[PDB]
Amino acid sequence: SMGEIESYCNKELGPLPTKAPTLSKNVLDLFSLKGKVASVTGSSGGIGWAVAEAYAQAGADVAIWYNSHPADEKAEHLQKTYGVHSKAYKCNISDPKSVEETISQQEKDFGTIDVFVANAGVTWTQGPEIDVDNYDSWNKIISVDLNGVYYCSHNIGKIFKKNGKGSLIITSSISGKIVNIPQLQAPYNTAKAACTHLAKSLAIEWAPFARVNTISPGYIDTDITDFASKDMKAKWWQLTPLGREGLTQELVGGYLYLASNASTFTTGSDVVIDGGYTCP
Amino acid sequence: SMGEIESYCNKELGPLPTKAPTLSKNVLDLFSLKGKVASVTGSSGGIGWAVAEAYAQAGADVAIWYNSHPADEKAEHLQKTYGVHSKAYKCNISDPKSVEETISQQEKDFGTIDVFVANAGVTWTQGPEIDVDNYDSWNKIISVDLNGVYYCSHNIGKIFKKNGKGSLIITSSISGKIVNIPQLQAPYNTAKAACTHLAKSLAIEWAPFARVNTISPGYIDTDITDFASKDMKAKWWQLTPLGREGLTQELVGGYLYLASNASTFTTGSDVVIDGGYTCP
Amino acid sequence: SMGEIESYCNKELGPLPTKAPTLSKNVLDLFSLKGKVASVTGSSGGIGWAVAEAYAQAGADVAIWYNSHPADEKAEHLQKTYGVHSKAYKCNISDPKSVEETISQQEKDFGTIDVFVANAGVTWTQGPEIDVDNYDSWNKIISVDLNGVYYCSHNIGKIFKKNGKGSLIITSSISGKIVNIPQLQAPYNTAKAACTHLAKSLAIEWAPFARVNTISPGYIDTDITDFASKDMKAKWWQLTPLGREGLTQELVGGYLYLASNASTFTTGSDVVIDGGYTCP
Amino acid sequence: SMGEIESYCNKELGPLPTKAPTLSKNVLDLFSLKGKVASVTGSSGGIGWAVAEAYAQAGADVAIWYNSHPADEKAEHLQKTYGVHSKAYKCNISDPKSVEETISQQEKDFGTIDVFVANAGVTWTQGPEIDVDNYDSWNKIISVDLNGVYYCSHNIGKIFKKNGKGSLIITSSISGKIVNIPQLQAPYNTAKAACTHLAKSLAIEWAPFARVNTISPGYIDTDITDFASKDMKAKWWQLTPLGREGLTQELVGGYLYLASNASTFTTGSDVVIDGGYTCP
Ligand SMILES: NC(=O)C1=CN([C@@H]2O[C@H](COP(=O)(O)OP(=O)(O)OC[C@H]3O[C@@H](n4cnc5c(N)ncnc54)[C@H](OP(=O)(O)O)[C@@H]3O)[C@@H](O)[C@H]2O)C=CC1
Ligand SMILES: NC(=O)C1=CN([C@@H]2O[C@H](COP(=O)(O)OP(=O)(O)OC[C@H]3O[C@@H](n4cnc5c(N)ncnc54)[C@H](OP(=O)(O)O)[C@@H]3O)[C@@H](O)[C@H]2O)C=CC1
Ligand SMILES: NC(=O)C1=CN([C@@H]2O[C@H](COP(=O)(O)OP(=O)(O)OC[C@H]3O[C@@H](n4cnc5c(N)ncnc54)[C@H](OP(=O)(O)O)[C@@H]3O)[C@@H](O)[C@H]2O)C=CC1
Ligand SMILES: NC(=O)C1=CN([C@@H]2O[C@H](COP(=O)(O)OP(=O)(O)OC[C@H]3O[C@@H](n4cnc5c(N)ncnc54)[C@H](OP(=O)(O)O)[C@@H]3O)[C@@H](O)[C@H]2O)C=CC1
Repeated sequence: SMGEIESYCNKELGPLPTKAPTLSKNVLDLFSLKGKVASVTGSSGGIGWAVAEAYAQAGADVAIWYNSHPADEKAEHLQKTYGVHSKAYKCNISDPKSVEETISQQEKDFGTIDVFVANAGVTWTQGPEIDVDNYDSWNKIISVDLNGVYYCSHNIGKIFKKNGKGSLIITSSISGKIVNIPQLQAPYNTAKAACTHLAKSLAIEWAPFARVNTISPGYIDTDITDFASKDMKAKWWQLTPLGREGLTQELVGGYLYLASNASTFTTGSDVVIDGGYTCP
Repeated sequence: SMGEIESYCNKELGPLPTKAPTLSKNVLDLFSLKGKVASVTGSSGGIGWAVAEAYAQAGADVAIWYNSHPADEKAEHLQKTYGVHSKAYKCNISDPKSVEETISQQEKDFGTIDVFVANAGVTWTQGPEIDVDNYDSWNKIISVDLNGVYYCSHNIGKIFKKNGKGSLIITSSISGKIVNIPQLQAPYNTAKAACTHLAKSLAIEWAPFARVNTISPGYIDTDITDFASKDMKAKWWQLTPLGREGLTQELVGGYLYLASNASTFTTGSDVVIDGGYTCP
Repeated sequence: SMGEIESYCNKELGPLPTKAPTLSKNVLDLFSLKGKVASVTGSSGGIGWAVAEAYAQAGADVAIWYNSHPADEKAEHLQKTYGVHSKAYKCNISDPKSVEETISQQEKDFGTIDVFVANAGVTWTQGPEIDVDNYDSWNKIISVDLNGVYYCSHNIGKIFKKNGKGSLIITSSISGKIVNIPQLQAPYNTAKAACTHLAKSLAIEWAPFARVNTISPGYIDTDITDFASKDMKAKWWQLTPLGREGLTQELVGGYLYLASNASTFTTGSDVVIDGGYTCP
Repeated sequence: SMGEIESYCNKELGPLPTKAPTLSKNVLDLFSLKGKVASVTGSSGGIGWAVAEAYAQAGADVAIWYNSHPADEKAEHLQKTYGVHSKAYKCNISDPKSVEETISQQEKDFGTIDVFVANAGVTWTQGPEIDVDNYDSWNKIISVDLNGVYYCSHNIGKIFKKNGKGSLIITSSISGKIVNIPQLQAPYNTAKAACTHLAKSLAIEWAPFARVNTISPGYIDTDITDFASKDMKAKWWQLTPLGREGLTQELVGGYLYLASNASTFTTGSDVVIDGGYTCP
């Protein structure tokens, strides 16, 4: 440590400045995932399936994840339609040994993992916490929506570090930045705020070998909000600047942006896709 | 619900607008805690003891909490020095039954609780997470620094709702807004970001009967940072606009502001006390 | 520059660490303004008058400012009621020469200025900008609500630097963080966001000799919102977690917190007093 | 307004919910600008030229803007290399009549404008403001970096409203979120914070007919930072989690994301591209 500029963030970067990547000079080539492997949790569900198919369209091999709804059909659909390799894996994301085994098997099956999306999650549907005295509900939210994200993150970081490259995207929510109304869901908001700032924290720790970012969707038309009444959804619309819920196909551009070489200087960022909801 | 303005936030507010409290005409009297009971977790430690003593100086009865460092002498010091009632209580904040029993016993011993400070916490000192396997350290941080805060909140909210009044303050950190460097501590930062947004979420849910806010300190000269080498602290000072660490006496004004009638329109807020650290 | 820790923020701090202030060990003494001089712009108006009187109650001499409504009566009320020195000054805050002359005269009249509140401001009342083609309205908002704040700031910083001490508070708004609805007021929101981050920027530049912070009120019952219809105010109430507008007397605790020795480690912070409005 | 869900944000949306657009089934086609016209201010300079060329690569006709550095050869380069229409225009962005005339002439020359990037800007290089008297430098920053951005926005909004579609991107900066060190530049930071919140405010006002977003770059290797000594840049690198400055090619993916149908539910958002700078 003489004659070196040492990072205040992370000395594993080595002597500063680090070298910039060599990129295509054409912007469209930056979004290609040809030659890359993506792994997407919760891809039996609405957002995860849309992201999985978009990544296959961009050229990636795709590992699909499910728990209570088998998705082998879905992996086979990607193989037949786009000619990529795709396989589906069953895993309860709450079980850290299962997450480790699943990610290790995917590395064997596909050779490596270049892009990881920690997307699986569940809602809180029980109203104000003051009336919920059984902590099982709190524990469930924290276990699936925070611990499960961390188990995925801890395991994939080791692969990214071994290979010297990677992009991790965590699906957070506008709930990590604001307090949803009129449905009261403090435990879910808490878990999502934790996810957003876990991502920023890992962006510093992993900077020598990977990027880490969040996508924070607003209200998207999937089954996850099927608990909402029609008067509840109407109030969401009234408070959304664009005046509606979004579709899953309006998220896939952002997931591909973060996954690909279009975003090689983007890390620790929270890409909000919410029709303006967090602005008013 | 005809001819009433209903809240989009919490319809338990009743017909809108709600009504403001009467307040002392002298600004200094707004800060008084005469006639009030405060309960401060982690008040065998640095910040918690300073807050407990400040609250006694402002006239409050004070319940003190400890775990590994018995604090009966601190409670006796408050009685002898300020003439308030004080008693110290042992509780592992990770144990939800013990938290419930301790808060119930304090309500019975003191009659009520008007002000609650969820302040107890532990640091992460293991360095970058990628090398910290099995999940015992992660679980310890989440258990004490998030679950313990939620156990306290769930229980005190019931007392505030029964009484129709209360102020809850959660000690978060600048680590809830930024990523500390060079000491890498993703799990701690994650827990504190969760704390900050749990407070905002509870501010909506408890609005008919209580206010909820956080204090986010920067680097304060206590023991929680004694893992810090001379060169690590020097870097903190270089990045702090005021050029130094803070004293616990520089926090107590903000804890008194939030606890008292000085802040009756303040809820869901994060009062940052950090020498400017989060600005660069 | 050998054998000194030099700040990365501001080398005028001198060798690090800077020295902590010597404070009272009693929390209530920290809020005293005895022996100090405060100057409050817009103190013919609602918020500024409440703050001026609170500072006099805390022991400060107070310089009052007006433009279209003379406030000599108000200064005399402070002298007769609290026994402090108080004088009122006429100044169009849009005129930089007038601001400089006013602040220079106050320094002569009172000896020094210890606390400055840049509070004067006007609303935008003309609806969506797309239909306002005369830039006079934009220029007015920027001139009074941003340039005027900067003219005050630039002048008072020179006094604070000469004396080595000072606290500057800028009245911003929740409009600096969110987008008000349903009244569309982009130019005012823009000016207030500028004020909030001007304060953070000056906190770094002035750190050797002064603190700089904002108060960001939510909806407060003053004349400034008298353009609002009753259906407009009802929607504000529906979106405010506490369910109502605030009173000016619910702000004065925060202004005294920031003005006094209760906040000597607080700089570059934005103290939000909004009934929770910015949370949902 | 009976039997219609009215917006609380902008009742010009009409009865809610609004309806989503049809989108290409292939994610890569979402990023195409074939058939579209883009207008990019400051595209004689570093970032602006990179964005203009990227938009031509994606198929757009491009209007180029310059002030002191004539750029007809850049426009001819886009025509010869990509087969798009391109023309360069001279305009002092501080002059509102000239901005209006330039945007009107581009609408006539190209037929319409679909994508507008308000990117032109100048730095503050005077150091701490306290020593910079008279207000000419402050006025220059506000005039170019805020007023000029507003003049562009006011005019293009009229075209977007007439056509019922459009995407406006404002180039802000990390300086809109944090306070740069060690180079002290409060007026620039103030202008960029204003830009970021002007964009959010316009996102609500323009929601029936356009999206509005910002790109906030960190330190990018262009000429705008040539005032920077070797030791100043070294400190920037030490505080940047990725350990380096970014390339303009690392920004164009984000500008294409926001300009195109990849982001039809994205409005009021701030896409930060900073190597992690705003996270510590
Ligand atoms: N839709 C929206 O409005 C928003 C959603 N989000 C987030 O988006 C992500 C996807 O949610 P979305 O697609 O909307 O809802 P879905 O319910 O459609 O998808 C949920 C997914 O999570 C998986 N999952 C649930 N629990 C577990 C578990 N214990 N172990 C493993 N996988 C599990 C499900 O797998 P299976 O069905 O096979 O059990 C399914 O694939 C979630 O993190 C959600 O919080 C964030 C913001 C807004
Ligand atoms: N720079 C700083 O000092 C900063 C601190 N903070 C936060 O401030 C709060 C106080 O920390 P500080 O006073 O600095 O550190 P201390 O270590 O001095 O105080 C720690 C306190 O937490 C209590 N505690 C620890 N574990 C448990 C447990 N399992 N159950 C119950 N109580 C427990 C300790 O009790 P005992 O000693 O009796 O076991 C002690 O009272 C913490 O939340 C910390 O994260 C935030 C920002 C900055
Ligand atoms: N009330 C609210 O809901 C909120 C208000 N604010 C901010 O609070 C501050 C005070 O506003 P408030 O008290 O509510 O409204 P008032 O209209 O009651 O007070 C306005 C004050 O500004 C002064 N002023 C206006 N223009 C000028 C000028 N050109 N030169 C000098 N002084 C001038 C007026 O002086 P005179 O009357 O003598 O001309 C008056 O003292 C403003 O910055 C406002 O933006 C922020 C958030 C919420
Ligand atoms: N690190 C960086 O480079 C960062 C830059 N930014 C922002 O990016 C944008 C581009 O800056 P960059 O490309 O880096 O710097 P350049 O100096 O390379 O580009 C400056 C551009 O602004 C134009 N311009 C300057 N003054 C005027 C004016 N009065 N009227 C019209 N056009 C004008 C110049 O035109 P001409 O040369 O023809 O006069 C040139 O096209 C700016 O808004 C800057 O604040 C934000 C974050 C980081």
